Amino acid sequence: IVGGTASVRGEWPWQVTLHTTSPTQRHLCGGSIIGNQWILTAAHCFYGVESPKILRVYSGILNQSEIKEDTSFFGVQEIIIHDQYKMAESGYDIALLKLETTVGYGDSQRPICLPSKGDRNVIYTDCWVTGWGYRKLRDKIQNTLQKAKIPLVTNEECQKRYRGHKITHKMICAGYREGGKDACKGDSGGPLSCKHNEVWHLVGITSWGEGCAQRERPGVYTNVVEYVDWILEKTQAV
Ligand SMILES: COC(=O)Nc1ccc(-c2cc([C@H](C[C@H]3CCCN(C(C)=O)C3)NC(=O)/C=C/c3cc(Cl)ccc3-n3cnnn3)nnc2Cl)cc1
Repeated sequence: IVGGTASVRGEWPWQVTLHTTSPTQRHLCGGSIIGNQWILTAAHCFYGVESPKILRVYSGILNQSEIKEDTSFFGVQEIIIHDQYKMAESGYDIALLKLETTVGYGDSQRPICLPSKGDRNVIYTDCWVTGWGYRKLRDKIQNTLQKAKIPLVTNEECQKRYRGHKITHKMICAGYREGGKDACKGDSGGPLSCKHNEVWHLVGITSWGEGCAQRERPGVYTNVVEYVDWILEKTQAV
């Protein structure tokens, strides 16, 4: 996160840190708890991930230093990638992780609500991007979960900023015209959380951008409201 501040413990209980154990264990991506055995993340996170057996999901974490050999985690049973996913820049950058065990909800870990299909028209005024990512292009993973309030940007305005790309309605952009606050390397997969009528909604999944927090270069997120039925299809399967 560029131009963000340290989070307080329990501020974002749906945020998880997805680790890989191959070749050595490290933070790979962010993710959001959306159900008791479901993590919603970005499909691009699994480039060269051949098996869910090398994945570890840590919930209820503020600081990466809370994670040692003896810290409990959730194993991943299945990685579900959207069928139309090719690359982050083309959209469909969404995936579900089906956990091996059930998440017990509490003050440190609980699910975030998906946006309402009816709320496709509502304008979110209080949106925050979170993660343990870099605070500039050439940096390292941050120990403390960072947060940054960012304004949403219209599709038309985002399309102007990304000449050469096709900014679809399955993407949602966020950023300041002057830059300074954004997601960066290590934040992808994580949430773009918007508070509307005292309830937080998972409005976006951190996906891509040209550099980090550059002026007139909004961050590009998967527009979660457009995948609610896809999510239900995979999580409510008979
Ligand atoms: C000790 O542990 C560690 O150091 N762990 C560690 C783990 C992963 C990384 C990491 C992650 C990423 C991921 C994609 C990759 C995610 C993992 C899988 N993958 C590939 C290519 O293997 C894609 N992208 C973002 O996080 C956000 C993009 C982004 C998003 C927005 Cl909205 C705006 C601007 C953005 N950006 C523009 N330019 N930069 N950002 N990219 N590079 C690196 Cl090196 C670095 C360190």
